[PDB]
Amino acid sequence: ASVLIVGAISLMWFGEALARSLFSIMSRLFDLQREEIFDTAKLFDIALGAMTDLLFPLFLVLATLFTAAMI
Amino acid sequence: DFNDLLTKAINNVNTLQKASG
Amino acid sequence: MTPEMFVELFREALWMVLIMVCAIIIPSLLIGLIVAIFQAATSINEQTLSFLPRLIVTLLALMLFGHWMTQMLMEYFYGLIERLPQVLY
Amino acid sequence: MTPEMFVELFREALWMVLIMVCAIIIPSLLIGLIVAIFQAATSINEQTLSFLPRLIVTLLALMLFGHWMTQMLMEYFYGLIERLPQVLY
Amino acid sequence: MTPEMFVELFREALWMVLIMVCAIIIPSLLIGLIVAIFQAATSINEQTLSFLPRLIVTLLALMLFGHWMTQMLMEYFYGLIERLPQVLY
Amino acid sequence: MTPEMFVELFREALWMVLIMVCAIIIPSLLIGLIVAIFQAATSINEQTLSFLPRLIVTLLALMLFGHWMTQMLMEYFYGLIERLPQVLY
Amino acid sequence: VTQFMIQTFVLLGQILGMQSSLLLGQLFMFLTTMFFLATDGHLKMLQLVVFSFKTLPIGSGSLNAVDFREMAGWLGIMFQTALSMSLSGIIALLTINLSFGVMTRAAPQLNIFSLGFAFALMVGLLLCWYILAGLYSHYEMFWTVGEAQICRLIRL
Amino acid sequence: TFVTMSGEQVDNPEDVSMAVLIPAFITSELKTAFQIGFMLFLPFLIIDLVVASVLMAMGMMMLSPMIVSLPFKLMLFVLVDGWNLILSTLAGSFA
Amino acid sequence: EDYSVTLQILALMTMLGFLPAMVILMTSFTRIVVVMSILRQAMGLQQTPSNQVIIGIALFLTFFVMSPVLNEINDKAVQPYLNEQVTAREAFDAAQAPMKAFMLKQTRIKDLETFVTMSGEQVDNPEDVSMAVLIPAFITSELKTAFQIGFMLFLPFLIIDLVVASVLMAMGMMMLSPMIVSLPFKLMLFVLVDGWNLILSTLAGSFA
Amino acid sequence: EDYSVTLQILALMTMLGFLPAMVILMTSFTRIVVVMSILRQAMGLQQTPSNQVIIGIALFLTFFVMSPVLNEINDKAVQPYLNEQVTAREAFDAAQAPMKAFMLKQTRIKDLETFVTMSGEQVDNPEDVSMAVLIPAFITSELKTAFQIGFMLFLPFLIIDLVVASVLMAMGMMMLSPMIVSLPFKLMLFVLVDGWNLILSTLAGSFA
Amino acid sequence: TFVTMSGEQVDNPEDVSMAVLIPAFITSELKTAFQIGFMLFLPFLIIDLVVASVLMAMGMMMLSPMIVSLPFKLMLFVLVDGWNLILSTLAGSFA
Repeated sequence: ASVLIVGAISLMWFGEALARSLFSIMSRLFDLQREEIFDTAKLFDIALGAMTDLLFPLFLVLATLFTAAMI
Repeated sequence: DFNDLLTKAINNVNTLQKASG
Repeated sequence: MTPEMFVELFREALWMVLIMVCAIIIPSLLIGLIVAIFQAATSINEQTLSFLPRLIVTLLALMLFGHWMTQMLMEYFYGLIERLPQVLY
Repeated sequence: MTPEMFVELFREALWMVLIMVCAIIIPSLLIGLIVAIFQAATSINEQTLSFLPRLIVTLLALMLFGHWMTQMLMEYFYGLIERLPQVLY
Repeated sequence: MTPEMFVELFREALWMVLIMVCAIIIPSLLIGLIVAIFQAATSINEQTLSFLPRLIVTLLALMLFGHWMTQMLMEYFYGLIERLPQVLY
Repeated sequence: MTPEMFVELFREALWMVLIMVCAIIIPSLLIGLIVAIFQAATSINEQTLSFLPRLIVTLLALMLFGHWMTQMLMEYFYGLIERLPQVLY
Repeated sequence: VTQFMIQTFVLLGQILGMQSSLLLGQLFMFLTTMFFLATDGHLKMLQLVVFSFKTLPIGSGSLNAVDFREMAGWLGIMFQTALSMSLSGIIALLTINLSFGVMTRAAPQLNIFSLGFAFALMVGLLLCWYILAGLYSHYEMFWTVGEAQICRLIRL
Repeated sequence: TFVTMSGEQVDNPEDVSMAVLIPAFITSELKTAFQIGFMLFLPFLIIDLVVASVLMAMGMMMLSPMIVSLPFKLMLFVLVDGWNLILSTLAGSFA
Repeated sequence: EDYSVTLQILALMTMLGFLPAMVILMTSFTRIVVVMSILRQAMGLQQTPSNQVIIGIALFLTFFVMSPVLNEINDKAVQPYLNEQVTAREAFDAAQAPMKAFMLKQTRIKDLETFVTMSGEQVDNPEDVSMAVLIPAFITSELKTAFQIGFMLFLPFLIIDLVVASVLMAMGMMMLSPMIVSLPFKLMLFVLVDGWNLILSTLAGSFA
Repeated sequence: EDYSVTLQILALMTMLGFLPAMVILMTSFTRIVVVMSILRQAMGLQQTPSNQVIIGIALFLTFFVMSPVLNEINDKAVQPYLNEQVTAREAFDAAQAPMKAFMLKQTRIKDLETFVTMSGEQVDNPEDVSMAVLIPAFITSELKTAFQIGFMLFLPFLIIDLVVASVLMAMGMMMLSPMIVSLPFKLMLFVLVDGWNLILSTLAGSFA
Repeated sequence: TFVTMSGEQVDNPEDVSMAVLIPAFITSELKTAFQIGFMLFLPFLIIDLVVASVLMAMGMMMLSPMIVSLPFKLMLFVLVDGWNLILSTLAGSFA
């Protein structure tokens, strides 16, 4: 019961930043140039970049879930 | 070759129409 | 083709999928035991704390072995093309 | 066809899948039971832990019985073909 | 078509499927309950441990009830054909 | 006529199907909770156990509410037919 | 343009149905067709095309590139309008399902699976009853947006 | 609408020309037919929603509701004597 | 030498019969539909946008992006032909060239090499290759390009779905399907960023 | 005594009437179409490439791979016929011979064996068999060959699907559907391997 | 069935009228076709059932067995040489 509450509490502040993280990923992956589309290597680099930029905010929220779970 | 087969056929029809007209 | 060619092809994919999945789930499995013995030491019966360490290590495995896995599958796609004339021979 | 002939065909088809499915799952069933006993012996309960051994063993079972499954299926298809003239009359 | 006859055909159809589905599921439901009881007694939490036994008894049930289910389906079709003059006078 | 009257018709129709689906489902929902709480009390963890009990009551509910649901669909059709003058006027 | 509006309501029907753990587009499609007929939408379109003859003569005049891009941008109009109509209901669908999940999460023996299927669909049908209660106002605003686009095409 | 589109000045409805009355007649009859027809559609849509939700209640998400609803759709039409009910109202609808 | 009026009419009606092929094999229709197919598939909606509006939007999008080439055909070919400045044979060639130039701008060198060797012909300049060989190379490049764009469009929706699933699992509720919760979030993030307008810019401008 | 001009025209007009049958049975069209169909179903996309584009690609491919036999017909049966060098009956035989030879190179002896026995004709050499027997044997061989190639291309996509499902099941998120997440990787692998150019090249090289 | 329906007096089957044989012949062909089809359906059904249960054993209840089963369905038809076996049996079914 406590774990889900703190997650909702975390979504109050961390969720807004997570919403910003999702906003940036969609905006970048939608706005592509002619040079970026025709290069396979550049697509994978942005795929890794969007992947890693997601991890940091997601890890913080899940850590906020883990920390309250032990306590 | 085979591509020119259609071109020759159309030209003959055009020539026959041109002479007839 | 021949029944033996199918088994050769079937095993190679089965060996490939086994290697592809094992590289990622091995680190998560070990971390699960490490969290399990930690919860055995403190006698805490919570079962949701272990999700985060597995998820973090799983992404770490994907980042470390991402190029190797993609290259292995890409070369596997080329390999079937190379052996395609042999089957159709 | 006679209803008894239909049940015969139905039974041998269900027997075919039962033999095939058990030969593949029984190795996974035993491994899952072994891991569960080991977890109980060390007083841990991790649901996701007993997945890597089952997946690998099942893949090994599929590779080992590749020729056996193909032989069983090919002979079963021939058996129905050869049993067809008996039915149509 | 009177509404009373429509409900009678609806009920007899639902009664037939209920009899058939219950006769098949019950052997799997009993085995699944037995394995679940066994797991609780020995305090293990494997999930898919109670899948293969359910599949085996379900397939075995279909083999044993093949004659019974076939006869009832044939009887039901014959009954509706014979009941046709009553439906439309 | 006016679009609002069409909304009232469509809300009325959706209201009826809510009554139809509630009469069928609620008997199955109650049995699902009864079995689930019983398993929780007895520490039984068979997830697929509570399927046939829900199916049995669902089929029984259809047979029990056969007359009422008929009377209701037919009268709804007559209600719309007698409401056609609204459209013509 | 007319197909865009109706299919957007079909979009509204299916998003509610998908969120309702579930043909519901047809229910909205039929009702939206009634809205089109009841509001004399067909008469307005006929008035629009005859007005097109006046302000957009047959001889000199055709759709330019900008008209094609404006008409191609109506997919975003669909999702924005469909989400706007269903945002209140979709939040209601999520919060009750999340509330049901957290409230029954105490005992992992119950779970939801098919039991959750029954609960979700009953509430989803009930929410669609609320959606039909206030759908007419959304249609009126949607028609104004669509009609303005049509006049832009005919340069009226 | 049509007298405005035709651009003719007529003070009363009963003096409109036949050139503008014919398109006005079919346009109105199309609206009437669509409104009458889709109301008949509603009871058959009710059956579809009921059976589909029931099938989804048991987790049978792969069974197509349309084949299951088809026998019941036919029964609803024959129980209400549909082929006589629609024609009687259609005949009485005109004036 | 020039085709007679009767023969020119026959050619005109023939191209009208093949008009659906020219849209889906020579213009940008194939890339737009495939990309829009991915967008519908990426979101939880299966048939919700429906096939009719996607084709209709694709047709209008093609007329937008083909407007430069269509106008170039109009000026170079149609105008001299209408004014009887040039004969029908050269007018047809003057109309074919802008289509060939546009297909070259959307193809790859590797694709052309494969088909020119496949046809078993001799050529040294890509600019004067037969249109019969350019068409298969054009669509092959279009399909590969569309998959690239679709893959990039699929990533953000996969990102959202994985986050929601992880959050639900981390909260302990291993019983709730992530799809139902994730669908509004995918739709909300598709609207508040005005996703379709961004897709229009990266699709219409992708040709240039 | 070659066929009269009126009968020669009547025969040629009949062959144009059966042109769809000749393409779909006596040519390489069927194998390419089936392999493309298997590949499309192998991925998560149901009908994203669309049926008209698939047939359009196959029509160009089947024309290129059969250009050698098409030229051989022209150089041995059409040009001598137009130059008044061969009897019309001889020219028809000269056109049929390369077509029969091509179909024999892509047929299986088991297919010939069963159809020859089915027709009940006493023929030994596998070169003087009738077209009535050769065509069903050829189309049967093309279907079987297409299935083998279709299975070959299907395996890598099956590997991705199993890996994604296994990884998701490792994290305990059994409720998450593997198909939605698997699809972008299926597009990913097919595009960095240059699939479209690769498959059409292999299909072109297959007929040999 | 058709002799009693046609109301004719027939002593032996080998002298029935053509008008009473054509409906009977096509009826028997349809029934015989279904029996042969059921024979061929079983091997592919068994593969589908086998792969569906194996996937369910490993706990993945969301992966569709149809996608996984398809490569094996094709292979079974290949290494058995289906397009020669099926056609030979169909031709041999009239002897």
